[PDB]
Amino acid sequence: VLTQPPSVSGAPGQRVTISCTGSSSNIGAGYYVHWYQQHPGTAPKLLIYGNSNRPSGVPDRFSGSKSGTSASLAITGLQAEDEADYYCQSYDSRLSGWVFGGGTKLTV
Amino acid sequence: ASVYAWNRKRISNCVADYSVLYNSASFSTFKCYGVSPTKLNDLCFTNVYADSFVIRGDEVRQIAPGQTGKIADYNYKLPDDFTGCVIAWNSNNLDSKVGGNYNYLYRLFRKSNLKPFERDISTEIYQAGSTPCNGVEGFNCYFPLQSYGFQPTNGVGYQPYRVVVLSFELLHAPATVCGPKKSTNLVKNKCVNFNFNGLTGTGVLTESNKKFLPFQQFGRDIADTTDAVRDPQTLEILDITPCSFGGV
Amino acid sequence: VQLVESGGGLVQPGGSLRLSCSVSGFTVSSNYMNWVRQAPGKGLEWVSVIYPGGSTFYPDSVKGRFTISRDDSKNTLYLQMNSLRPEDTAAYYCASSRPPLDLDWFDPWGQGTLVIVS
Amino acid sequence: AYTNSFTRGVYYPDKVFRSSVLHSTQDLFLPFFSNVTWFHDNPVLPFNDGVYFASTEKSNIIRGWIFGTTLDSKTQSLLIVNNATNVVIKVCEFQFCNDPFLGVEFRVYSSANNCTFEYVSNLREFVFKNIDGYFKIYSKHTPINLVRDLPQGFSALEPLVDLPIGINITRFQTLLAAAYYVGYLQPRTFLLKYNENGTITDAVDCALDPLSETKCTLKSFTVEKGIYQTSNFRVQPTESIVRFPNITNLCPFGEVFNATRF
Ligand SMILES: *[C@@H]1O[C@H](CO)[C@@H](O[C@@H]2O[C@H](CO)[C@@H](O)[C@H](O)[C@H]2NC(C)=O)[C@H](O)[C@H]1NC(C)=O
Ligand SMILES: *[C@@H]1O[C@H](CO)[C@@H](O)[C@H](O)[C@H]1NC(C)=O
Ligand SMILES: *[C@@H]1O[C@H](CO)[C@@H](O)[C@H](O)[C@H]1NC(C)=O
Ligand SMILES: *[C@@H]1O[C@H](CO)[C@@H](O)[C@H](O)[C@H]1NC(C)=O
Ligand SMILES: *[C@@H]1O[C@H](CO)[C@@H](O)[C@H](O)[C@H]1NC(C)=O
Ligand SMILES: *[C@@H]1O[C@H](CO)[C@@H](O)[C@H](O)[C@H]1NC(C)=O
Ligand SMILES: *[C@@H]1O[C@H](CO)[C@@H](O)[C@H](O)[C@H]1NC(C)=O
Ligand SMILES: *[C@@H]1O[C@H](CO)[C@@H](O)[C@H](O)[C@H]1NC(C)=O
Repeated sequence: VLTQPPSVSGAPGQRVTISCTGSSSNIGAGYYVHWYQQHPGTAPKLLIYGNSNRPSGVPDRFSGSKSGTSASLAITGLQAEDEADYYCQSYDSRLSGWVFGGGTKLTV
Repeated sequence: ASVYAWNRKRISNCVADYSVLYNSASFSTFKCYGVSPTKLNDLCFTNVYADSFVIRGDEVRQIAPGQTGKIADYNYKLPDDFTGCVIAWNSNNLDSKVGGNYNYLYRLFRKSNLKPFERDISTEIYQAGSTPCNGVEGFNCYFPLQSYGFQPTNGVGYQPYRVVVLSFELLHAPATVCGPKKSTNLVKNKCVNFNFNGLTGTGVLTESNKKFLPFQQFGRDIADTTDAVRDPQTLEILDITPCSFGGV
Repeated sequence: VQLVESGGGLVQPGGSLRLSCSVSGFTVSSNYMNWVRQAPGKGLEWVSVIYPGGSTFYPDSVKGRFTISRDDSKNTLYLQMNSLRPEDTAAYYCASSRPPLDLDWFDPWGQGTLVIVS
Repeated sequence: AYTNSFTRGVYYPDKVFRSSVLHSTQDLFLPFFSNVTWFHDNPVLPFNDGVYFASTEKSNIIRGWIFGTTLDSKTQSLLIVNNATNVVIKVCEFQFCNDPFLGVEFRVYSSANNCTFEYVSNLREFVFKNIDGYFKIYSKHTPINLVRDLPQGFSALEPLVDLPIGINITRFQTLLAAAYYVGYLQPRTFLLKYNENGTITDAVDCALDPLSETKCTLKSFTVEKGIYQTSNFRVQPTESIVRFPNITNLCPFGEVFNATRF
């Protein structure tokens, strides 16, 4: 399991990001970091797929970059759309697991 | 070729110099199934099929009998009794492009798994649901193939690797593909254990004064005993004299 | 498309559940499918990976216990958990259709199945 | 038309040197004095154990052959084209014309898919046989001093190639851009007379007559004065006679099927 920060706190408006350091087979989690904006009490909803890429419906906040054994899940223009629980996933060791990191409950 | 559309070359009627492939260090994977990697030169087969494709590092483990996954099940499936050796090497500095090299594609979606050495190259838009796609992408309408984003900044697991699988097929046939053959120095005027092509025995070899016809490989006397051979290399005719023996 | 999970809830310890993971839009037979479990305060680990050809990979979470499946006739998946370990107290997730040069790995998630397994 | 094959059609059974010895061997050979067909057309002909071919062309009109079974792309077939200085031997799933020929241009087949093998390297004689996967071709080129005949001389055909191709040859057809002869081989035993230089100088067809039969028994090319036992006469059966007793005491099936009450 990749080392993810326990929590993210802030009020909306200040530029912020959710860094996630985890080798996950290296390759910045294989550019395979599945970032999900999980609502509190609701099933996880993927925010950005293919970390550098923005999936359909991704907010203007949506951003993502991976370096070496580390990742940078960024949301720009902190607004109400950001307050959610975040989850990152990658293949287990070097497999096709789609295992999950530490999880980031971003709470405002 | 793309792994979804691998290029099968049939190797036949030739000398398979496996010692070069075995001895060199250019390969990162060399998994031989049914044969010994150091005895490959001595195994003669009817057909050798060279399956050339590119897969990702994490998928090299999938190029084997019994493996599963998006490539193993929907792109390139090997039989459980596959005979041959799988050879692959890291090609990061050859295929990757700065903006991403997307010229290599693999099949991700298929109605069913491939048969051994089955090559399915259809480009019909895959209908995942019950709504006909009619050439239009949308909900439950996904293209069955996807490209690889091969880039020089990708991690090793996402770097391209070039894989060549040499499939060994033995059919009810003469078996025309074999490795190089061993040869030794000629010893004259001494008892040796000799093997000239398929003619074996023990005896003393001397220069012959016999003249063979251009197509005759060995001489035989009136008692079906070999008494002369042509040297397979230098076209010298050699007489075979039995080793001296007798009662004491 | 709509994926509604069913069968989750309260079941006595040790048993098996023939839960069903309904899916609409994309007839669930020929997409690379994955099933994962995620307890409260816990993360989602791929309990099973139902390859569309038929192959199933259960890397970490599930261990010989849970079977991922689909009902071909109704285009709705079935989420078998049987012989659940006391460790199986968790919720289910069963959606995998990646896209809408890319990666496209485990994009969507359905309504989910919440199960209390003591 | 037919002619007398005389003593033609012998070839070296194997690649073995023999000096001043009479060697007895059984193989597929063209019978001595066999009845062989004289062709002046090119129909499809059957191929049994093997085919003997000879031609006496001065313009080299006949320069190819078709061998196979279906000859229609359903199965593998062998196509040989000898133009000028380059002979092409090819085994492919050929789709042949219903009346194949060569021009003076190549119109032999309309397609030649899934090729498996390729090799490039007066009176002309050839033997074509496919034994255990090897297609063996023998040839000889000699002077000709007859205008419309098959000289009553003797030459042994030498091995040329041994293509390791798993081909079933049951029918064949010639390829032409002249006259040629086609005969068939049979599994007879021949006594081959080798010279001191390893060549074949004469031969006896062991089934030709009682005198030739005697030669094989003594394994000599000269038969001395006397009486020799050469064979064993056996009268063969002409019919098959099987007999069993009169069929009597038949089973009362009528009492059950034709019963008055069921
Ligand atoms: C029952 O009777 C019928 C006819 O009365 C039999 O059929 C005859 O069988 C005989 C052989 O026994 C033939 O020679 C006749 O030509 C048949 N005629 C007809 C019209 O079928 C029948 O075989 C009888 N049952 C048994 C068991 O013999
Ligand atoms: C075998 O190789 C040697 C190498 O010098 C060459 O001299 C010889 O001619 C070759 N043999 C044949 C039969 O060509
Ligand atoms: C060929 O066969 C015919 C009849 O079938 C026969 O009359 C003729 O003599 C035969 N030819 C030879 C050379 O015996
Ligand atoms: C004979 O045919 C082959 C192929 O059919 C061709 O390559 C060759 O050049 C031809 N011969 C000549 C003398 O051109
Ligand atoms: C090509 O030849 C092989 C055998 O050499 C055969 O198995 C295969 O079916 C052939 N392909 C076609 C399209 O006929
Ligand atoms: C020869 O033909 C038979 C049937 O006609 C077939 O079973 C066999 O495999 C064929 N073999 C070759 C080498 O053509
Ligand atoms: C046999 O070969 C020798 C060459 O050493 C030659 O002198 C002799 O005349 C030949 N004899 C025949 C019958 O060809
Ligand atoms: C069989 O029938 C024949 C008349 O066809 C008769 O002569 C003979 O005796 C019968 N056999 C027996 C064993 O009665």
